[PDB]
Amino acid sequence: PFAMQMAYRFNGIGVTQNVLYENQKLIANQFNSAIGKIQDSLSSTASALGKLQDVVNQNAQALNTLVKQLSSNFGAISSVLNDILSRLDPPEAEVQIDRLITGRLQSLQTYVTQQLIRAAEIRASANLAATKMSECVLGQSKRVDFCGKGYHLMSFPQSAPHGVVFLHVTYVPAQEKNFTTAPAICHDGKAHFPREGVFVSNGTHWFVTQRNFYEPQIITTDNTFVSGNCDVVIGIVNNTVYDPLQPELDS
Amino acid sequence: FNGLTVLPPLLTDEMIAQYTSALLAGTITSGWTFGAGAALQIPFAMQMAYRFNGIGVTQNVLYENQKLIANQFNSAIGKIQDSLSSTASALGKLQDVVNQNAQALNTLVKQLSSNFGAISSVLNDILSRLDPPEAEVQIDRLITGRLQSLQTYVTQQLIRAAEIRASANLAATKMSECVLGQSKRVDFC
Amino acid sequence: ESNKKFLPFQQFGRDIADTTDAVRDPQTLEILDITPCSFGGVSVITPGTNTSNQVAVLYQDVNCTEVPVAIHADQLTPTWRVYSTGSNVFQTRAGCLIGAEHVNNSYECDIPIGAGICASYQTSQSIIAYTMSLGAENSVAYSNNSIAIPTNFTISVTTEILPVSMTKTSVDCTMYICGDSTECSNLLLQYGSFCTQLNRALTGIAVEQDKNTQEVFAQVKQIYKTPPIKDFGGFNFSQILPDPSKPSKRSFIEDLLFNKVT
Amino acid sequence: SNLLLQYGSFCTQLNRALTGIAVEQDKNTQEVFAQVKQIYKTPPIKDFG
Ligand SMILES: *[C@@H]1O[C@H](CO)[C@@H](O[C@@H]2O[C@H](CO)[C@@H](O)[C@H](O)[C@H]2NC(C)=O)[C@H](O)[C@H]1NC(C)=O
Ligand SMILES: *[C@@H]1O[C@H](CO)[C@@H](O[C@@H]2O[C@H](CO)[C@@H](O)[C@H](O)[C@H]2NC(C)=O)[C@H](O)[C@H]1NC(C)=O
Ligand SMILES: *[C@@H]1O[C@H](CO)[C@@H](O[C@@H]2O[C@H](CO)[C@@H](O)[C@H](O)[C@H]2NC(C)=O)[C@H](O)[C@H]1NC(C)=O
Ligand SMILES: *[C@@H]1O[C@H](CO)[C@@H](O[C@@H]2O[C@H](CO)[C@@H](O)[C@H](O)[C@H]2NC(C)=O)[C@H](O)[C@H]1NC(C)=O
Ligand SMILES: *[C@@H]1O[C@H](CO)[C@@H](O)[C@H](O)[C@H]1NC(C)=O
Ligand SMILES: *[C@@H]1O[C@H](CO)[C@@H](O)[C@H](O)[C@H]1NC(C)=O
Ligand SMILES: *[C@@H]1O[C@H](CO)[C@@H](O)[C@H](O)[C@H]1NC(C)=O
Ligand SMILES: *[C@@H]1O[C@H](CO)[C@@H](O)[C@H](O)[C@H]1NC(C)=O
Ligand SMILES: *[C@@H]1O[C@H](CO)[C@@H](O)[C@H](O)[C@H]1NC(C)=O
Repeated sequence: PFAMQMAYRFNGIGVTQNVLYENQKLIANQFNSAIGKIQDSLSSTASALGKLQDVVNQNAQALNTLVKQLSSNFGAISSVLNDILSRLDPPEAEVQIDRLITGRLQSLQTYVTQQLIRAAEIRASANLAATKMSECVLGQSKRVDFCGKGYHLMSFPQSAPHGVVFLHVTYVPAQEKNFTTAPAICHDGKAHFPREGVFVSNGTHWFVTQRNFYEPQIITTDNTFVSGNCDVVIGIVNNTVYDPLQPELDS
Repeated sequence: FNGLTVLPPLLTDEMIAQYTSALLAGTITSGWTFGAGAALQIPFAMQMAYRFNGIGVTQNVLYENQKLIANQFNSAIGKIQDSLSSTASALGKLQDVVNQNAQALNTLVKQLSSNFGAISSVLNDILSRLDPPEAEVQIDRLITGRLQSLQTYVTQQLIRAAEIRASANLAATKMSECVLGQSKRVDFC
Repeated sequence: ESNKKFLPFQQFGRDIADTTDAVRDPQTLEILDITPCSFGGVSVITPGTNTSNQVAVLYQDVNCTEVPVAIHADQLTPTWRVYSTGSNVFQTRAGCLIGAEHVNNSYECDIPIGAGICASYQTSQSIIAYTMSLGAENSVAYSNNSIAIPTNFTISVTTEILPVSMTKTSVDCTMYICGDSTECSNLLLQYGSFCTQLNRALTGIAVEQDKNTQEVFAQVKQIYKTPPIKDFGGFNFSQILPDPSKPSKRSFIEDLLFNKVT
Repeated sequence: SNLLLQYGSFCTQLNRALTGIAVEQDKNTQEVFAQVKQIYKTPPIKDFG
């Protein structure tokens, strides 16, 4: 199910999946609105496709130059072959014709060399596009800013004239808040560290929250792991770490 | 001064240094989270615990050794200082680039001192010694040769620039996945 | 006047390019350094003409002490008819910029000029040049016990565009050079394989472009199809999934893309 | 120069190629460095653990 896929890919960026399920409608709406925004961004901004357009122009431009090079004398009496063929005998027309060949050959070699270099550049771009389709569509990539800006969620390919367009769906955290943090907590001399997440405080109590989405949970021995003791960590703060077993083993 | 100009780069070295200062300050105060959204401040110790956890070492390792990692980091930076300030060849890869370009330009300029079969390598000399019907041939040989030299120069520049573009794309990739975040790709960073 | 100490027998000091760089004057045996008359490139800064016709001019790597004394007496190969110098002539490391008003304010680059100077068409509309801003300043409220944690998110769908292939051209070398001329073709035959290796190179390019598209797209073994019902948890995909109604099964966004590049 | 004019656009496409190279180098530095939207600054105090 696609919902569970999205929970997968939320878990893949450090956000516990419950975040997805409890907000499913909200992510759904943001995704739909984002697609609409892509619609309009294309349908209005002409330059959005510059990178493809440029390619076309370059090739077209080169061809034009090539063709125009047939209108140059290169030192010959005329740029038209049949003109010389119809005006001079072979012993003299040979020299003019030779100048035309030398020039046209030089122009053609220049054209081919520019094409070779441009094709190498395009091959570099296509290898990068294949890499992005492999690690970016067919899977979820942890490489920062390689697929999209923000944490990657998924990516959808689309065709385009002589190129490809990826719609990179990425997760970007939005509304942050300051809290007082602390690397560890002294409960009974021990120093409990976060199992996953950080310790935060809203000014009065201490919570352990996951990395990337403020969801505070009461601090529990299931949230933290003990290591060492108080006197070695720099910045450790006193607090109490609730342990689940005691209320059962008291009632 | 044969029409061989060197345009200035768009971003002055000052602006580039400002950029690297920005990336540094973000990496220090905020971590990788300024490469995704807006920079989120976080104590640097806890950042280091983050990035220890990111390589399979439980973070308690960092906190209980914090002084020791701090000293090793400072000593390592000092070692980088000295390694640069003594070894001249450390920057070869940049230096080479410069030389190559400079060298090419020199070759280009030197190519103006060749006859290519003409009576002389100086244009004004021929202009001042022969009438147009005969000076035309000498001048034509000079143009053919100088054009061939210039095309050669431009083609080598195109290839070298493609190589540099490959290197800059790799540098951008490293800044993205290597500064702005922590990379699991072995020996890539 | 120069200080190149010619020894009494030398007459023409020489430059790397074998152009004479100093000369001992034949009448008064004195040395003269010969510096080529100040020259440079002239670049034209224009907002797109479909917006405005007023432009600025950059004289590249030329102190514009020389530019006025050259134009006001008409020492130019440009040889303008309608040219005007203001009091807004401005000096940058890239050269002297004429017709753009120096502005203390700094915005993002619009038209690069170099050395951190960027020009733009901005307001009375006019051409202005400034020192481009690098981005908004922002000090991070860093403290040794303060952490900023997000409380919300945003699913942002960026778009990113990559070339994959390019038009598979092919040049018929012998017809290009020697169009329908047996004589010219016979002359060409003396150059040997100069004309077949070009065809081979271009053929290599073309087959490589087919390889490019193959690699980029044909990464799936089987052709999948989405089920008839679009029950994807509320996410709307009709915008990117192919539409049945259009002759080539191309989705809406694919259609816009194919309508732009042409 | 008049003799050169007979070679057609051999001399303008060189200028175009070199201009392409130069603008590409500006693009290179842009891509490598300008990857941050805002200019951050480290705080006055260097209390980084
Ligand atoms: C910090 O958060 C805690 C828990 O969310 C708050 O403690 C609760 O505060 C409400 C009123 O805001 C009381 O009704 C509850 O009894 C409190 N719970 C406990 C266990 O004491 C605390 O008020 C918050 N402090 C600040 C400054 O926001
Ligand atoms: C956390 O609590 C412990 C004890 O519960 C505090 O340890 C005390 O520290 C002072 C200062 O050195 C000593 O005079 C006391 O004898 C210590 N008490 C014990 C039982 O050893 C510790 O200071 C508290 N942490 C903070 C940050 O206040
Ligand atoms: C998380 O952010 C979303 C939007 O980014 C918030 O959803 C909006 O809530 C306001 C109410 O103030 C509504 O007017 C908007 O229509 C909502 N937008 C959407 C797309 O549904 C949401 O309230 C935020 N959640 C929290 C806990 O702050
Ligand atoms: C998914 O989104 C499309 C639009 O991209 C929806 O199609 C629209 O449907 C409404 C009626 O609900 C019509 O008024 C619009 O004209 C339709 N737009 C287009 C372009 O056809 C579609 O109904 C949505 N489906 C779901 C399940 O959300
Ligand atoms: C955190 O506190 C600093 C203190 O000046 C403040 O500038 C900043 O805006 C605060 N962060 C948030 C998200 O309010
Ligand atoms: C943070 O710095 C303050 C000084 O401003 C100091 O009193 C405090 O002990 C420090 N705490 C940590 C955890 O670094
Ligand atoms: C360009 O000018 C034309 C008027 O000839 C106008 O129709 C068009 O909207 C303009 N384009 C832009 C992008 O402003
Ligand atoms: C231009 O010439 C003036 C003196 O006429 C000098 O002060 C100034 O430094 C020169 N500009 C440059 C870039 O050398
Ligand atoms: C910029 O401001 C300074 C004052 O700080 C002033 O002297 C200078 O003339 C201004 N520049 C322009 C182009 O007006």
